[PDB]
Amino acid sequence: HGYIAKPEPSWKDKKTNDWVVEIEPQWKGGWDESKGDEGLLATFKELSAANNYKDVRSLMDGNPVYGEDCGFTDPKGKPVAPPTDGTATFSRGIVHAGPCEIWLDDKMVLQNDDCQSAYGDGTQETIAVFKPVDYSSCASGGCMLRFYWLALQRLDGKTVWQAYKNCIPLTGP
Amino acid sequence: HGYIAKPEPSWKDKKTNDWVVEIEPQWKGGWDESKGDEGLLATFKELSAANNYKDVRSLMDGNPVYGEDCGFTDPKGKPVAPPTDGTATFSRGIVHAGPCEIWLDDKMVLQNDDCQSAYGDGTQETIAVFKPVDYSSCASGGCMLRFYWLALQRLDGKTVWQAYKNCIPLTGP
Ligand SMILES: [Cu+2]
Ligand SMILES: [Cu+2]
Repeated sequence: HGYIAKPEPSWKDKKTNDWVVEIEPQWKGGWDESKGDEGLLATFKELSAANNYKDVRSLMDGNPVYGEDCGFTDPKGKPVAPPTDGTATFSRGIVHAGPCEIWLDDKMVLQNDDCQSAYGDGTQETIAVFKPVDYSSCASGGCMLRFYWLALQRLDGKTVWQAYKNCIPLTGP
Repeated sequence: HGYIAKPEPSWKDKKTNDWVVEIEPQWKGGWDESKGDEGLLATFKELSAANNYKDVRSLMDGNPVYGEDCGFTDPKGKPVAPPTDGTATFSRGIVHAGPCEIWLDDKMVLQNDDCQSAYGDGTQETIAVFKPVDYSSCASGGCMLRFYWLALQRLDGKTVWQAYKNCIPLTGP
């Protein structure tokens, strides 16, 4: 659960930290065998190479199983100035395994195969900070930050994928 | 397949009738279970209201799943004078169902839910003519015409959406 809090998104309705969708793993495999995050991430790594995976954005964009574009955030909201310290900040700590990435228009500016282990300490209470994030490519006149996170979890023995997506319009830098 | 031929477009590379993207339907539905172009249009109409649809431009602009702005046409191409007869002419007949629209800068000057039935006869050989089109709003010093068409078709039983986009720079009246 969670959303990018800085820079600050607008909301189609109200603020929520919920996932866009929660679905069965879209690639057949031994997901349910894993007792913990290490196993899930290993399965993801192998099965993604079996399924022509590139990145989370290429996986989700254009496929309605992953739910609506931009999730609960509003791409048409008033654009905000990005942070000046080369970061983005999450609304909470990252407590699920799985890959995440930040895009500024068509440029991927941050990516990790396991955002949980890279940007927080795995607890909810320590706020996750994404870094480095270079906003310098943001077109004058403005650009769209997009966050994508595919959380992998085994929920009482049954593995699910959750898709988290934010769109956050920025002013040019 | 096709492009607005009058007024005359310029091309990033070479003239092409092709679609910008071909994607699965972006709204989950009974596309494949319906019959004929009429079934595609009735599904589109009903799912439109489920998915907050306004118009084709609003669907496509700012969403990379619908591919690059202006498609294969060049917005930095040669400015051309608009037709004097209150029409735009396509490069061929229109042989796929679905909505299309013409814009002059931020003004929508023509929209139809099914360009196939409104502007041609369903065959490639009867040149489609869009009408009525009023070019009188074109700023002195120029405007940009934009054409948007979301084609709906079944390809060996599997429904796809295709995006066609043109931009054509016009001289001012
Ligand atoms: Cu969660
Ligand atoms: Cu075609």
